[PDB]
Amino acid sequence: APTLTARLYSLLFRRTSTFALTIVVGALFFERAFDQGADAIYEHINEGKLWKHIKHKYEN
Amino acid sequence: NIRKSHPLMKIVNNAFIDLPAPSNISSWWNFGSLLGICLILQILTGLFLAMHYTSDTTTAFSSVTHICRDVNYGWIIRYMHANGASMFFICLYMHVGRGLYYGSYTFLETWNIGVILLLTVMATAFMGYVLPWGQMSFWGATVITNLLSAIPYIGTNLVEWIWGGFSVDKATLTRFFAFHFILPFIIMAIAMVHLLFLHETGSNNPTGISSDVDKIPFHPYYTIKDILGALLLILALMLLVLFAPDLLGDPDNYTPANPLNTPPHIKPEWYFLFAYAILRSIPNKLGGVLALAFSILILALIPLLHTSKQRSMMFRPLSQCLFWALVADLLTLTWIGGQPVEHPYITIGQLASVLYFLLILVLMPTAGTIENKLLKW
Amino acid sequence: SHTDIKVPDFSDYRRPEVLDSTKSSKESSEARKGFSYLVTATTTVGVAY
Amino acid sequence: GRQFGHLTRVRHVITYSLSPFEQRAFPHYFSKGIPNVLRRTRACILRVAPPFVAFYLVYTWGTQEFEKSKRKNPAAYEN
Amino acid sequence: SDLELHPPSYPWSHRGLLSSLDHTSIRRGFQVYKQVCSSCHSMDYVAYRHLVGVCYTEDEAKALAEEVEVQDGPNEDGEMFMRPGKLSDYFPKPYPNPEAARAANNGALPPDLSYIVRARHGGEDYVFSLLTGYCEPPTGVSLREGLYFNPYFPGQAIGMAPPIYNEVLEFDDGTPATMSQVAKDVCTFLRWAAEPEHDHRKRMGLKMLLMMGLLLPLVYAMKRHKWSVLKSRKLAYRPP
Ligand code: HEM
Ligand code: HEM
Ligand code: HEM
Ligand SMILES: C[C@@]1(c2ccc(Oc3ccccc3)cc2)OC(=O)N(Nc2ccccc2)C1=O
Repeated sequence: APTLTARLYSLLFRRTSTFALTIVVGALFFERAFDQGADAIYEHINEGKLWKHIKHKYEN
Repeated sequence: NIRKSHPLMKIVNNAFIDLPAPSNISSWWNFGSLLGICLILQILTGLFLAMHYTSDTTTAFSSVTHICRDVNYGWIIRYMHANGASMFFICLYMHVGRGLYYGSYTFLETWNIGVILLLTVMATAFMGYVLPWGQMSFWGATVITNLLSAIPYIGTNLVEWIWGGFSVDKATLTRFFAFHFILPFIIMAIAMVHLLFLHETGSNNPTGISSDVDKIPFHPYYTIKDILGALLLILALMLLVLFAPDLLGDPDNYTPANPLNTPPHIKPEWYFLFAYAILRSIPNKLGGVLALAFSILILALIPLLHTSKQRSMMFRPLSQCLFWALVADLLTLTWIGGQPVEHPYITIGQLASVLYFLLILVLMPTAGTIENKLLKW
Repeated sequence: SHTDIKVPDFSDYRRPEVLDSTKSSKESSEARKGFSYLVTATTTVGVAY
Repeated sequence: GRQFGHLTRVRHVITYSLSPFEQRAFPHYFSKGIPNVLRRTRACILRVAPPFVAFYLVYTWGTQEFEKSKRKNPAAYEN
Repeated sequence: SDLELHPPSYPWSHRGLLSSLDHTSIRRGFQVYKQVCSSCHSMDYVAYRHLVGVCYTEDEAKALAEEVEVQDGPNEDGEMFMRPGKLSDYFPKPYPNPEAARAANNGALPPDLSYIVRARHGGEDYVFSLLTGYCEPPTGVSLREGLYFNPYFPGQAIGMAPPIYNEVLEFDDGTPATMSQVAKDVCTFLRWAAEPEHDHRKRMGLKMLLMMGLLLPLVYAMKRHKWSVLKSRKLAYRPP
């Protein structure tokens, strides 16, 4: 039983190759998860959007 | 491999990596790199705004709105520019204050270059502000330009010359676009010359005492200190852009052109307030503009008035009190410069104006002399 | 006489994984670097964003 | 410019130091920092603060006079 | 003459830090510009497409654009006719050369358009309180001609006839076109006409504080790490 940060260090941080690979792969997900999670926060507090407003007009 | 031999990286290394710097420079020292960031900021956003702005009298105000409504993200770029101009002055002010308090002006050349850099950016921001051809842009352009008319004998041929006509019109908006585009490149060169003269001695520090016995490399230390501080400059800039786009921005520039009608109470941008109050104080055309010029041109007299046997004000209780009285006085000038020329205000405004000069030209130097005596020096 | 030197006590600046003599520090070497590097990775990831 | 190796002459001083990976970056951040800021505050209030309350007092008075003098005014014109 | 009062207190639902607009209220507000304000005030910078995003629908936007006639470009004879109504250039311009608005309204020039932020301190409020606050001209002061009196405005006196409560309506919903309700909507809409970016900006703005709240502590910790070495260094002088 080593620790987490240790595992992370051994497998990914030691080399600048992996270190860099890990962060670019980290940004790809962070951006996607931050945008989503953050939009939903923006929406939940508002709700006088163009969204809910739409619902009213699938017609023409 | 080596940073030291390559004709190019050698400059980089000697400026940002191995430069010996005081172990003790404070947050107050962060502003010079923030002024550099400001200049670059102004340069990038400035440029992208130029890819969409048009310099003709008719479409000027309009093209700017084209940017804020039509051009993708123009609004964010436009606000960063405007709010970047304010930050740039915030930084000039701190930077110049830091030099006064800590005696940094004793580096003659670099301080003198700084004054030039100060006037250059003020010239730059002025031309900039006129660009959208709003009411204040126009009347502000009219006020400031007319200062030159006070100059004896050649005063009027000069304003008309700078106008390219009989008043601020067509010709002026176009030339101001041009000069406003080139000035920041010329500023950039002066700043490199500023940095050159500074490296000749390296940085000063809070104590005013030589740090050659305790120098550290600019690189790991000030590299990160500067990064952290850039992010702070950025937060403060975004807050404005993203929560208070119109806060420092006068509501009257949101209304086009009126060479026929001057707004009831025209109000300078912010960073001109204190100087505007000084100019206004004295009821004289010539003397106002003279007082105005002297109000800024005084920085270059500062070094002759150094009187203390110490460099910094860190160990100088008297000078410290007078320094803040100076700051408090400037803050008063600011308040007053943004107010109508009337009863309580003109008198307050005249007393603050004598105080500014009274404390720089006489109070500070006398404090220095009594601090010396108190110490038996 | 240069043997009267002695490095002063750093106990109150040390990470807890160290702090104890008797224990080698190689054992916390990965974790301590792990944490400090994660911090930068995250930072640059954020700045990347 | 000037380079490490040619700055100045120093004799007899020992500097002991630790690796960053061996120490804390925030040891007693609050335990020692708060007291420290209180102390730097005390050390400078008397010089920094007064000029500003002086401006503050003139700020409130000045505006007060402005309002009462001009607008609010129209005091007596009695006939 | 030189005396005057300032606007009340703003409870808009687009006043706080993060705070969208009630896009339904932006609708109603356009309807107010459409039927009432339009006949006097030019809204030179907005277009039918701009609404597509905000208050209407693709198809709806076309339809509303089609209810007017603009002066379309010349053809072979060197003409100048009229056309159904695009979707690409609002511009119902009530008056040609501005002086025509002066002639009609009598001196007074019906100003600007996409209002607030515009030259009016206290933007939305000033307008809301201007429209919603017409009142009886008190004793001692006449009006050179029955101009029109308004407590707010500069100089309390001048210009525009009180055009709110002539209960024009076409609010679908089932919304009572009352004095206030029609004003709240018109100011709300005018807010969006002056600042269309308003909602994206605060969503970004959110992200800026959220990101800054991550990065600030982190970058700060990076700097302390590297500065550790200096902060805890110890000195000793040992002269002969
Ligand atoms: C419709 C609901 C409507 C609105 C809203 C509106 C707004 C408005 C503002 C905000 C002003 C600004 C006051 C100022 O400049 O400080 C203003 C000014 C004038 N208006 Fe108006 N207006 C609306 C409708 C109409 C209508 C239908 C007319 C014509 C009958 C009209 C006229 C005028 C005139 C004239 C002015 C100028 C006031 C002055 O400076 O003398 N408005 N309006
Ligand atoms: C790269 C050189 C620069 C270029 C090309 C540039 C370009 C422009 C353009 C096209 C405008 C008009 C569009 C608008 O108003 O938004 C403008 C306005 C302005 N710029 Fe610059 N600029 C440059 C450097 C500066 C500098 C050094 C400053 C001073 C910090 C500055 C501060 C301003 C200001 C205050 C305005 C008026 C802003 C407003 O309220 O609209 N810019 N600039
Ligand atoms: C374009 C405007 C300016 C730029 C880009 C600029 C850039 C810099 C930089 C990078 C430093 C290095 C360290 C530090 O941050 O203090 C510095 C130091 C200094 N600058 Fe400027 N500065 C500018 C305006 C000024 C002005 C207006 C003055 C004075 C009128 C000035 C006089 C000095 C002095 C005296 C120092 C000495 C450093 C010290 O004593 O601590 N500079 N500047
Ligand atoms: C932005 C601004 C400006 C910019 C730079 C200036 O340069 C100086 C700043 C401080 C001290 C001296 C000059 C001054 C005004 O440009 C401009 O038109 N104005 N507006 C204005 C309003 C009333 C009187 C005079 C001017 C500015 O504030």
